[PDB]
Amino acid sequence: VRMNVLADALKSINNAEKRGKRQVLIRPCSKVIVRFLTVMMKHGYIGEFEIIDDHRAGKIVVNLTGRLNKCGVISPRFDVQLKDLEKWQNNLLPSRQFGFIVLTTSAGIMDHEEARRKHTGGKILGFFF
Amino acid sequence: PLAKDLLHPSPEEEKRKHKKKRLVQSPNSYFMDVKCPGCYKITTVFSHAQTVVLCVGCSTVLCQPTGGKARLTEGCSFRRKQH
Amino acid sequence: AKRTKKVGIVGKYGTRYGASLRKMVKKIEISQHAKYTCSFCGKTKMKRRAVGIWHCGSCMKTVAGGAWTYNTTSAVTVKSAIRRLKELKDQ
Amino acid sequence: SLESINSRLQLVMKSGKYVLGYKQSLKMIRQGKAKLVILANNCPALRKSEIEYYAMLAKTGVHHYSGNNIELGTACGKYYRVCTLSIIDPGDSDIIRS
Amino acid sequence: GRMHAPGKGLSQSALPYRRSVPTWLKLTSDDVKEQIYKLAKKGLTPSQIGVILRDSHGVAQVRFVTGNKILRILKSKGLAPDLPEDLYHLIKKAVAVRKHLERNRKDKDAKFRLILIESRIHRLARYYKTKRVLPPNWKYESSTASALV
RNA sequence: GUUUUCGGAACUGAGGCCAUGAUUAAGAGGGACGGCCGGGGGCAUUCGUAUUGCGCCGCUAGAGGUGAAAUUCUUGGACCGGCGCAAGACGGACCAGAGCGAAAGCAUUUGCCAAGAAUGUUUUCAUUAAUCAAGAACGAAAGUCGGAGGUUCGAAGACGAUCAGAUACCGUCGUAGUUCCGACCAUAAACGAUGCCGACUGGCGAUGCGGCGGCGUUAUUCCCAUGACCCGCCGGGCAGCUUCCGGGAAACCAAAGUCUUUGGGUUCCGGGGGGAGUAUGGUUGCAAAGCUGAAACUUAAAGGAAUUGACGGAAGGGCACCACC
RNA sequence: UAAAGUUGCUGCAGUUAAAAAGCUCGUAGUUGGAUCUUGGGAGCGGCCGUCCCCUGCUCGGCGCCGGCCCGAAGCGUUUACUUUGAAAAAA
Repeated sequence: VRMNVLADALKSINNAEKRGKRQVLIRPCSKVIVRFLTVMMKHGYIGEFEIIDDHRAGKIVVNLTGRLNKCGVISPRFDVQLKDLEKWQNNLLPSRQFGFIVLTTSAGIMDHEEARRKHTGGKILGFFF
Repeated sequence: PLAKDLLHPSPEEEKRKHKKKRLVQSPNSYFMDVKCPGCYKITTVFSHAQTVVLCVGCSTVLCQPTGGKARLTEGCSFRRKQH
Repeated sequence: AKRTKKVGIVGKYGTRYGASLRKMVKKIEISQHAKYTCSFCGKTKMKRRAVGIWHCGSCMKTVAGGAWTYNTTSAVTVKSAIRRLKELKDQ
Repeated sequence: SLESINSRLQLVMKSGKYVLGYKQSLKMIRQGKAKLVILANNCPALRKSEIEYYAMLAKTGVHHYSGNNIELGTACGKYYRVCTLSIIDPGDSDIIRS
Repeated sequence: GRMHAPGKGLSQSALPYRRSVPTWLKLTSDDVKEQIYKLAKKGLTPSQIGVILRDSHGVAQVRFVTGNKILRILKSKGLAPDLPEDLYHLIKKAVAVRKHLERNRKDKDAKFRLILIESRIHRLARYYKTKRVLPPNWKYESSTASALV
């Protein structure tokens, strides 16, 4: 069944972006999903998103723009040090200018460049550009 | 059609979407305040009762189960209410 | 322990009489020696006395059954056939 | 119509007061304590007619059972076969209301 | 997506949003709890209790009139059945098949249906074992099961 | 000597107190219940012509079968017409790009037995799940073992033709078999040549079951309510159409898409062509055979899709006395 | 060894080119829904950035009039993960 809940969320908002919809619906809403979309919120990759808290696992209606190229997800959550993060963005991002690898660390959920300030590392969720 | 207002759907079609496929999953069943002419008291029965209920004092059957909505016995008076 | 592999009750014939004959008596040797549930008392005490008769050592009620089995298959279709003709001969 | 009886006997077993066995139940008829008698179909014919005579004088109902005495033990939830049965107190089972 | 069928159906209840008591329900917590007791002493599974309660007395959810659900009310007093009702009705179905399988031993489909029951019985056994509502020495056996209705 | 004030340790008794202790009920699952639905399954039972045989009756010399004939039947009366009886198969037409079932597969009526999807649900349990080495159930036809039965058909074989030859196609007979019961066997182009679970991504008209709503029409009859139609909607079910979604070597594909912008979960499995699913060893089997399964050697291709030609004892048009009539 | 994305973890293919077990059940294995702490404040620059905090319970000195501050020791679900440190033979 639905093993990875973030994965079926990211590919859902990726298909609607390729087709070109204005706002897509995601069936589950976890803590990891909101901490993912808000990473794309700050970089200006999706429009203003809002969730609906029902008395079950929530749903989300994100707002889309024409900016996102792809928001794929890495599976499973691999261990990522700091001596190999540049060995991950070497083969997972288009170029050194744009594109991000969101990764979870003990500080929280943030992109790969934010972790260079805090010098910390952790598991990897996905990536968008 | 790309732009749809998924936030605030229109209630003429919201009643069309499935009970689990609504934006907030809500049932399509209800209750009502029934009374048979074979009595005068007021009871409350489901709309999909799936079991037979008689009145007090063995007066007259109140509903009959079906595959969907419970068939309200004819001649009876009822008033659909909610919470 | 499981003493023999496939030759069951008919391991008493050792190596004699050939595989096939030993095999097709095994389905009969087993059945004729088995104790059945006496349908009159419920106890599993129906034991073949001689060829044809079956004695229940709970009621001492003898039954003229089959030769190796308690009920031959060709007898139970007849009893069901009789039970159907009887009820139609007179309604 | 049998599974109602099978559900009823089960409810008598956990709640009601029942008495298993021919000799024990014949002691219950003769005191006027028993309220229903159950007899398997493979009961001995003299006993079957003896119980029905006794209960006829004690004015006790006899529900002649369908299956045999082996499965009546499994009906009563026991691993020994039973040939007669008497329900002294129905407990909260509506087995005699039918 | 059923687990012993190729059907991928979708048909079940959808509880309403509001988790409060119905505004027309003039029954109290104790009165509901003693209503469950009346069904409990006369014999009725936790599922069927919630049925007849939402048809005659008209409770939305006993979880919303009382702070508990049906089985937790019966286990609190001692009216709860020993082995669970889903395991009960699977056993009640497995012994019904084998009895039919006793006279129809050419019915190869009923043999295939019985293994699907046995697969679902031996799955619910090792689940309830981990939840300790069944003792770890409890093991399902086909011949002896006919007693446990 | 002695108990305690004393620190420490253990145990029993009364309590006071906690905001006194249980997240939600998955467009995850099991289970209950409701009215259904269905060539799903088993047991029994019933019916229908037909076929073949037999009997009687009628009238008669041919009948069969073939491209053409013959083998074969026939005045001992064949074939054909009538009336019956008997036997074993079979379940036409209705019958569908309809349903059901895990797949193989499943169609006279009726009864029984147990099972099931889907829908409906403000019922219950509360993560019980998904995929699965090993292992287990079922598995067409053929083949095998016992019985029972053996109409039609028909491997083998026998003949009659055809033919240069035909131990082949055609024809006449015809054994095992085809049928049932009980045991084996476990393979099929068992094909949708397409693992299962999950999500997402165009519409369109139909269809099948269930549910909801709606003018009217038509049955009950005496209305409501249930049927039959009609108009929509929802669930999932077999499918089709449609297109620059997208992909693909292409044929084609709403999945074979969401694939260098490569990662949802998970089994099985392929590595140029032969040698070869062979040898061998193990192992299952009554056997036939199945499962597991090499190498030596040899070879530069084998293959997939598509295009143009030529070709066809392929089709449809047309034409020529170096073609025919 | 690279070429070899022709051993494919990164990164192969399995409708027809080699190729999904006939089908289902199933144990190890593998993988598993959501759900339990955020925000407010003080410091400064041109609404934001950064520091800081929501730790508890014996022994000695900036001292003060039992009580306050401060330095020092220990305890306060555990692993995975991550960063820091140590420890790490040369060649």
